[PDB]
Amino acid sequence: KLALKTIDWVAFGEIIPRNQKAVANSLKSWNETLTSRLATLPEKPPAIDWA
Amino acid sequence: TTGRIVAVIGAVVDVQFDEGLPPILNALEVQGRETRLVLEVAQHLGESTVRTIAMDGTEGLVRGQKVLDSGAPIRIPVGPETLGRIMNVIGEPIDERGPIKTKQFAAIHAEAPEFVEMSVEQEILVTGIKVVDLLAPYAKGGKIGLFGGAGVGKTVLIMELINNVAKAHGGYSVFAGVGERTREGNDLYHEMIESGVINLKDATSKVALVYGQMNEPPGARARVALTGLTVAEYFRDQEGQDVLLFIDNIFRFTQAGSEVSALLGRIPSAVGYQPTLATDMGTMQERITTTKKGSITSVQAIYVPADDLTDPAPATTFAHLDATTVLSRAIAELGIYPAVDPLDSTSRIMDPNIVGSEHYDVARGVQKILQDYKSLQDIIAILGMDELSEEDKLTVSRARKIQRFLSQPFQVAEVFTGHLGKLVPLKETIKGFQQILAGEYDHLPEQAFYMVGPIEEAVAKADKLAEEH
Amino acid sequence: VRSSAGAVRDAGGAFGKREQAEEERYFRARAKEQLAALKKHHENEIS
Amino acid sequence: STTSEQSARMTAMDNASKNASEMIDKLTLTFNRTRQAVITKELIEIISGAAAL
Amino acid sequence: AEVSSILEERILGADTSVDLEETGRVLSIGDGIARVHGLRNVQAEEMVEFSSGLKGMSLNLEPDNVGVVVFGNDKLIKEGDIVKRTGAIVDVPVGEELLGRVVDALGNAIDGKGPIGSKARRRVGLKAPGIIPRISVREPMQTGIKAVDSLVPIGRGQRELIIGDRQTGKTSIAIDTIINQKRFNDGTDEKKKLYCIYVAIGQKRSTVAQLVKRLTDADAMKYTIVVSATASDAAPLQYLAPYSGCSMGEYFRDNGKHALIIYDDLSKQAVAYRQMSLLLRRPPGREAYPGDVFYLHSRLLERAAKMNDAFGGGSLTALPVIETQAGDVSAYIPTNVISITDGQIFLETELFYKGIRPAINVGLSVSRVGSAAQTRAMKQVAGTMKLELAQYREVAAFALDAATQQLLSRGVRLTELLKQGQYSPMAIEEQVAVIYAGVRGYLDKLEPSKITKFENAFLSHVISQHQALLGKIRTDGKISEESDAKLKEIVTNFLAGF
Repeated sequence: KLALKTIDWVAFGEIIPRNQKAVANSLKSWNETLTSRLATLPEKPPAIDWA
Repeated sequence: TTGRIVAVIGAVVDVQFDEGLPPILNALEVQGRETRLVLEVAQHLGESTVRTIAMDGTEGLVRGQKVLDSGAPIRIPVGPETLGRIMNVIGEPIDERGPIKTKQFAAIHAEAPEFVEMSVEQEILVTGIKVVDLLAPYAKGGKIGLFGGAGVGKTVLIMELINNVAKAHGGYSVFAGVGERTREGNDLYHEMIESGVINLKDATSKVALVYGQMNEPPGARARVALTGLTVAEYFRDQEGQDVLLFIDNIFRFTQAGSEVSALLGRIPSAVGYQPTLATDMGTMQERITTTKKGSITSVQAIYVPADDLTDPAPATTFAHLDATTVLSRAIAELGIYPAVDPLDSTSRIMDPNIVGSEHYDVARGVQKILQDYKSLQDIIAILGMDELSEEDKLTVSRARKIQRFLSQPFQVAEVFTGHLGKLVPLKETIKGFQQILAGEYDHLPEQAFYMVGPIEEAVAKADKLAEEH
Repeated sequence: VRSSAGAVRDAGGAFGKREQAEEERYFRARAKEQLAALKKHHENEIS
Repeated sequence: STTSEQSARMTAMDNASKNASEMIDKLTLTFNRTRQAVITKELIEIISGAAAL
Repeated sequence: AEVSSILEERILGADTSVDLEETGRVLSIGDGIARVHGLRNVQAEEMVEFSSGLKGMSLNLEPDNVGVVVFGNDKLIKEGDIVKRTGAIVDVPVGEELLGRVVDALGNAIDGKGPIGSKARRRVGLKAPGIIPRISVREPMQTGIKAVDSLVPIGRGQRELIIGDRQTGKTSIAIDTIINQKRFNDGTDEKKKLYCIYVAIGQKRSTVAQLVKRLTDADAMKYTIVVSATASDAAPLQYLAPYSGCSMGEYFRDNGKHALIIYDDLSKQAVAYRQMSLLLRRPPGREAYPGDVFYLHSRLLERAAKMNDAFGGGSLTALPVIETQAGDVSAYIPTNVISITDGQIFLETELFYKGIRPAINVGLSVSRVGSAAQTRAMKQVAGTMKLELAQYREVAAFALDAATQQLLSRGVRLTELLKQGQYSPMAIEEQVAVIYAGVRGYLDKLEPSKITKFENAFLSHVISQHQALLGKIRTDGKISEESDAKLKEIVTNFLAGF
């Protein structure tokens, strides 16, 4: 299901023109929050004891 | 004689005798207990009743239980067979190694030596600790105190002394743990087994242990000191030999005495202490003495409740000691270990005619410089160091170097510091402090002197600090 | 009730910590200077 | 500058000494109250123990 | 339908046997203390029972009457009542059947959920283990707080003390310790599983309910017992709850397992004991506490031992909680318990409000075990951290040269590193990673207000990308050279990428 391509960040920050850093930092932060959320959620929904 | 429990209140048991009463301080044995419960008579209440303090838990006692009168005070086994063992207040062994097979039993209550038996000779006992040897030197046959609150180094210092003096001491030794953590008792047992003073195979043990730890009811804590003292007294007299006697703490004896006084019907004294505090402590500390027949070197750890040196218990204990080393928390916070306070420690032999004029002058110079430093610290709190007379900065620098140089690494505090223990001969300590005062080191930085042995080690540490600068 | 020497650092209030720091910073500086001089002397005395 | 600085240091030290004096007065009052309270507390403890036998 | 059936199932099995029992008449009942007359063979601190099914303990054996303390309410006992001796010293149920159950000081289920299936009973007043059974403290007790696991470590068999003022975060430390043990209890090896016991003394029932629901949310009642003697429970119950809980933990340590007990507070057991002693007419002492107020605690905290391998190898850690008044550690009960326990953890309100939470005062907090009972990685890193904070605390009161400026910078970075949230204990390897990053000059570039952001993001990144490295550190239990090189490259990459 999930296999996310790895990233280099110091490399990533080399490719933002000064006029575009204001969106690059926001994208970084949004990635951070979403990754923390994904880590928060469990690998599976827990089972149910129907019987 | 046979009597009969008639009341049980806490640790105090009232026993009624139909035949003749037993004298005060006698030991009585309760009949019907799986273990051995021994009560000690403390009062005659009239109407044939006697009040007693139980040397064990009074749980499961029934009004009416028969009691036997041994006819003598608590008699403990004494002799060379107690060495390497452990004991209760009542002398039964608690090392799970079998009965103590002696021919002599000694009662734990005895009169103190009379005035015509006192030795009046003093000679320094070199312990290998810089602060102790310099400012408050000990003495063979003298009673030493180690005051200080909780967490300042009393137990570590006493263990260090056992490591140094006891290991290389020909005579015997005794350790009476009074009302201290049982963890520490086990740790000491195993450390002694490892070192070799306690030999479980041969009959070459050099230490006899007595334990009355803080899980015991007050009756047992108030008497384990007397049990250890009895073992030491026998080794002093019959063996006719030098003895050491370590106690930790001798404040739990007083405190345990205070936990039953209110139930024995006595009005309390100054601060919830028994009215008989000074007399009860004197009748014990007066048997720990170097008579002309033997010689006991007594080291005592004395808890000071809440660092208050004016509390009645330590305040009274002060008068029974030749040397004192008042460990201080304000110095242990600084990291100077042992935290012995150089200005609040004293010794009787600290006179120019007993130690020498060089030793005495060095000690007094150190104390004076430290007191001047204390006086200056008030000014530095307002001016600042930058505004002191160029002579004062010299005093402050010397004082800080001397403050650090009194710190020393013990062989038993390897776990905490990670350093290696150093033993500093007395001449080296005198030389080090005389040089530090004379100014022969006013260029090395302060930290070079922190936790080192002789002064040359401080020079080497400074050299290393400079090289990796 | 009186006052005694070395009481400002016995209370341990604000003045006590302030004085302790005013002392420690100064003597760290002087220790650094003395260590530099010690290194210089070491190097200059090898030969 | 040095003249003005010395004048200002004299004034500042005088004011600091005055403030320390006011604080000493207040703390002496508090100390006396606390000393009396401690005497009373210890004495009442002794009395209660004596009467509770 | 079946509701009444199961109702009958209870009657079907009853207690037919009526025996000839010794008795006594209540001469005088008032304030919770009865003075029975009779009971000529009643033992000391034995359990007796009243005509209404209410229990009590025969504490005073005077020649003319027996002073009994009632384990419950007192309005139902009249004069001329009947007290029957049960012929058994006070004892409580013990066993794994109690895990996950809230029970009162006497081992009665308090949350409904049926009865306790305990097959064994243990006497509350049992002597502590001797000198020979014990063995020096070896394993580490993982608390989950960085500042406790790093600077004031706790072993298994140690007796730490959490001492502070009201509302500084003591129960929070206790709950974090309880919750952290979930990772070990879920695993397979039984040498790490630690069963937790929480004795709640004098706390209002609402607080204990909040605590129990908090443990349930973290799924931590699988292995927790809660012995609640709340404020409305007669003093003879708040006096005895610590001993009941300590017996429930003595069972575990005597059966080769490991237990953790948390008395909370002991300063309220002291008050309950004082009330009992004053209502039995025993003379008061200092601050009105009885003379036997040190004994009360020393006999209780001396049962937290670390048995050697001949006696099972089990252990029982204790974390008593004391409450000082305006930081007056010099008070009576605080000093007693400080001189009883091994370590201490000083929480200070000045640190709580200055932003340092947990408020642990690392300057004064101590732990005798220290070196021992610490994992090798933590031992390696926390040592340098301890030295750095020790140096920082000296020059801190102000705020020039490069060396001391960087010293203050490092000290502050480490300080903001040690902060933490609530009920989020960390695995030891994660703590090692964070402390290593902080102490190896890496964070010295960052601002000190952003260190929390780093800590959090770094944890989230490592827990997923580099789970293998954390597993390596945990399994091998040290920062090997290859592990150190990895840690180095991960931190160097992450710092720039943030």
